[PDB]
Amino acid sequence: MAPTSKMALGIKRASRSHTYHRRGLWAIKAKHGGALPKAEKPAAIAEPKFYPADDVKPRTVSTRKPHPTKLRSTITPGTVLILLAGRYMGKRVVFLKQLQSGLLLITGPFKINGVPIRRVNQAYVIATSTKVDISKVNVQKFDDKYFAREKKTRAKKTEGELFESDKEATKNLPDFKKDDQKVIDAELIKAIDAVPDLKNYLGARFSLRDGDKPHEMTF
Amino acid sequence: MAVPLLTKKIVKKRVKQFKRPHSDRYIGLKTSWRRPKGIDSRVRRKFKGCTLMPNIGYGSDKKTRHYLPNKFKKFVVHNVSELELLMMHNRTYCAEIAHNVSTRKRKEIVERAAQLDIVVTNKLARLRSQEDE
Amino acid sequence: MGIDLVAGGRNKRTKRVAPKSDDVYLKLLVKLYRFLVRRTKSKFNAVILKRLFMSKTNRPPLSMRRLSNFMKGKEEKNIAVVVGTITDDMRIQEVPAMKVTALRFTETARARIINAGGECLTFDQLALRAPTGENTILLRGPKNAREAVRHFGKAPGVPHSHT
Amino acid sequence: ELIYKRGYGKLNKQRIPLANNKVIEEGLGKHNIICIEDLVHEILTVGPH
Amino acid sequence: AEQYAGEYEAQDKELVQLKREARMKGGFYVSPEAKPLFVVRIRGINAMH
RNA sequence: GCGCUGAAGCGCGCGACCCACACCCGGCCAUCUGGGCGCCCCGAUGAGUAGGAGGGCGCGGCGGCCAUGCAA
RNA sequence: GGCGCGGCUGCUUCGGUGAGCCGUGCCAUCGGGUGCUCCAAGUGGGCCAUUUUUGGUAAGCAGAACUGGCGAUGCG
RNA sequence: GAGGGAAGCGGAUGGGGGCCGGCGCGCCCCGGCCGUAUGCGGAACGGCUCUUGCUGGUCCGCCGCUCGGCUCGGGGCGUUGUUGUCGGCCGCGCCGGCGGCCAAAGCCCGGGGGCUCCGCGCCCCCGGCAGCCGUCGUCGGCACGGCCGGGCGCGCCGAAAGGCGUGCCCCUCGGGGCACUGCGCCAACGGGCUCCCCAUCCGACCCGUCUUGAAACACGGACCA
Repeated sequence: MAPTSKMALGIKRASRSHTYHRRGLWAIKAKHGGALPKAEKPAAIAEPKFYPADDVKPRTVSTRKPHPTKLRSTITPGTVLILLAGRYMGKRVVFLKQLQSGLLLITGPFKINGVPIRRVNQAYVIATSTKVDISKVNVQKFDDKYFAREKKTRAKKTEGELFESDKEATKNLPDFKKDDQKVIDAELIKAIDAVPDLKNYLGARFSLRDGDKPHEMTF
Repeated sequence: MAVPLLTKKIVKKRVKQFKRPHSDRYIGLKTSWRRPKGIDSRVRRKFKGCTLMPNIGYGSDKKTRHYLPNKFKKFVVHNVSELELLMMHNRTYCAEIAHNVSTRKRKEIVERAAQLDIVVTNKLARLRSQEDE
Repeated sequence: MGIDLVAGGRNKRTKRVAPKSDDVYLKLLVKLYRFLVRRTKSKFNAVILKRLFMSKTNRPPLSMRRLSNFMKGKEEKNIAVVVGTITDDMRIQEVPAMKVTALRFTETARARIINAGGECLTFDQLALRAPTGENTILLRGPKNAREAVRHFGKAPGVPHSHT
Repeated sequence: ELIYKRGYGKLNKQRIPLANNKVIEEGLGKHNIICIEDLVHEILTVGPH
Repeated sequence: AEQYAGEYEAQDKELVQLKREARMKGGFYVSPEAKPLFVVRIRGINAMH
């Protein structure tokens, strides 16, 4: 009811504004709705089909609404995630999958000789400063091109950015190891520093792509 | 639509399987279902655990009716001629070659069907005239 | 649930296309009326439709006499709708004109009406040229008449008192 | 919060219900305005028809 | 509904106290109520006339 | 039934729970409301012996149409 | 349903009256629970509970009344 | 399939084992083939007229004159099951406000009475006043689950959500409501059945009949074709 009152109270109001910008340009959007569009060769049949456009646009928006919001309930960034503990510096992993919360798959590349990947109920993960728009979903296990090294150098920059915060913040370093040990997880304290991202996120976005399609996989 | 309707008869069923009652304790007494006729009959009383009787509500969704689980509609094909109609369907329909049609005949139908782009049951059955694993 | 609503399942179901109309030509006519009925003003054609489905207890002979006194110029020679058939039974020098429409007529009735005036029309030519079905008189039964209501069985059946 | 929940449609059709659209624009009425908010006051104020 | 009660406070002054602390109840005047009804059928049709 | 006893008895109050095919809700089968183009759709009621009324499945030989058969 | 106009009639003094009839004008808390016809069925031997009974010590008695169910009704 | 310690109408219901049948699109280069418009030459047609006639076909045979495309392959590039979710329905617990009992428990202040007359203590009433109460009604705020399914856009910035046209009016603070064309229509990843056993119920056999009432210690069947 408190969110849902706000939507009402035109009706539309921005959507009454939207028309206008077309009205302002000049005289229009009956002609362009009727006159358009394409067609005419083709082969066969009914052409019952489909997609892109207009519905799809609310379904992406709609899907965006849990997505902040589930982080407001549980607090944090999103993915990409660092081993705090273990090796002082060392390397970076992305949450591709939930078997559950707690049982999680953390990821990377392998195209020639490779790199593991773990499914864990824990071992070693606390999150960083980046957000995407997935929760914690992608996977099987794929990646690869430069990227044992790149993902990893992306790790080093975050591990430097984190290591300084772990010095300023912690209770100390030894149970940041117990926090890293946990890995359900979650609520208590989240947002320290590590400023900014712009690269970190670009790197995370590629990682998501790499654990998707279409490489190395096709026959 | 169709996918959901196909799944609503096929994964639910109903497979009680309506066997005649106590068919098992006399061998001769046949499996074919007969309405439990007489008053004491527990099944007649239309109890649960008694095995359901046949009634109209039991019925499948029309959109899913007479379809193979593949969800293709089967069309019985006596010969090549039926094939023309089947070819029109292609995507919609699967062709089933009647048991009767002979081994000498079966060949022409099979090749024509492929050309028609109506591969269904017919392929399986032709490897079945050949021998085979 | 209720018992009322079960009784509500027990209303009619009057509904019938008759078991056969062996005549194909009647068989097409009887359908035509549900397309035309909700698609024009014609209540009359909608009534003829029920009465050319259901029964023989319903299908009318109308005599030229039973047209003749009963059409009598004060609904001024309209179109006379006879669901079943005309029959030939009168001599007066018969009708004052007339457009008569029916499923069937006898040949003598066909001959005598058209040589008095108008036309013996068939119901389909009526549907074509009078699709509204207004200025039209639904004339009439019977099987409802003197011989035979419940007057069946042997030697009957009677006013009644007993039977 | 019972007329909103459980109201249903009239004869001249079946029932389709007392849901949004179909009480503002649909529902018969010759007495007064048939619409939901208005009807709830008129029935419990108990006046003309 | 507030005014229907409200004259009954405004004129009256015999109603609350004596009344907590003592028995019988008062003379004077009374204000009327109305009121329409709703009916829901709780018990089924098995074994009633 | 084990079998309890400042209760797992009894009574007076009370709180929370459990529990049907009921009632709701979702999707679907008949009839009827009807509607609309041989076909589609909206909503309601809808156990069943004797039993009436109606639609359908299968048998065997006959006719006209229409095939199948060296693997029926 | 009520009124007026006009004809015809009645029973009961060459006697008193309305009523009837016809003709013509005028003025007026439910919601399909539903009518008629043809042809057919088991019947044409019940039971119980509740209420009211009458007989009988009583009875898982006998025999009525008024009703709901079982018979022919699942499911809890 | 199962077995020498656990109970039965021989099924049902759930689960495992055993057995088995099934299994495309956009673009570019090469090869291949053909082409219409117009002139020729042959021909079913049509709207219609309905004696009759006028305009309008289409494909083929195959040359001339421009100017292009297709198809089978090859090579490169780009593009059945489960789980996240948006929308609807229902459930849930917790928090908060206002009015109803003219509000009031109240406490602090102030005055009088009573009981108890052994005095404490108890009570009652009235005014100002922190205060907060149990219940009706109603409204306000959040967070979760289950089940089922897949109204929105039409210039710009803004990852995102969101705002950016203008008039009115209340408040005259933050802001609010109110008014103003047509048109179109989602993400991730890679099986059936038979018999048995255990759980659970039907369970009262079935079945049919007789009967008010059948498992029936009522009747009929060894079993089948």
